[PDB]
Amino acid sequence: EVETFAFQAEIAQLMSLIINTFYSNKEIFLRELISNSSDALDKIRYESLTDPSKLDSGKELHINLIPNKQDRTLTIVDTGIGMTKADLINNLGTIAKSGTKAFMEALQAGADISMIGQFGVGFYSAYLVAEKVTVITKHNDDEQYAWESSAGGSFTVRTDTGEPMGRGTKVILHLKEDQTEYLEERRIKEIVKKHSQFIGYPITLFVE
Ligand SMILES: CN1CCc2c3c(n(-c4ccc(C(N)=O)cc4)c2C1)CC(C)(C)CC3=O
Repeated sequence: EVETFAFQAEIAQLMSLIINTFYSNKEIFLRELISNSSDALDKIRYESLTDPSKLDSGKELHINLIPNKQDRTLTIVDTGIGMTKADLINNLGTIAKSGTKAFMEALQAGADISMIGQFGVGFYSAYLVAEKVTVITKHNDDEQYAWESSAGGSFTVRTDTGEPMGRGTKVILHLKEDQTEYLEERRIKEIVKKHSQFIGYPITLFVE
């Protein structure tokens, strides 16, 4: 079964601002998603120091970037801590409400969209380049789920039927028609070098 939910009003407002504002510096979406992955990998790494069995679902801590021109998707995969159903429906949304209000206030005060990560809502920068975002995730304490939203004020959550991940998150960006530059190897390498050169986990850019 597919469950449909309404985003918190502030989040729906944040997504409309990201989709409708004229802002050419869209490339920052990739550093924001890699930062989310890096924070999830730091979390499972730290948890594993007091409970080694937390790595039974996979010892490798890494990030993969996978472009697919046929499907017009850019996927960011990590073997981080993952997210539970509670994280997907409620917990992260609650945390995001306070950051969204502060970010929207900073934008009115003169800040720019690139500062989104300082408010802990950088995941939503995915909507600068994607018309739809699908998030597949598996946390050690829960089942594999698929979250999805094309904005418009709602999102869906379902148990995932696809290939089992072990542990971690996959963020699938269904790119907008005019944002296919983010499927090009040289363009992705350039962005990772500029904004994500010191991430402490191997970043592998897959080729087509
Ligand atoms: C600090 N941020 C707060 C808000 C937030 C959100 C989402 N993440 C999020 C995205 C990816 C990962 C990851 N790669 O493990 C973790 C959290 C975050 C993190 C996704 C989500 C689909 C649950 C939506 C969301 O609000």
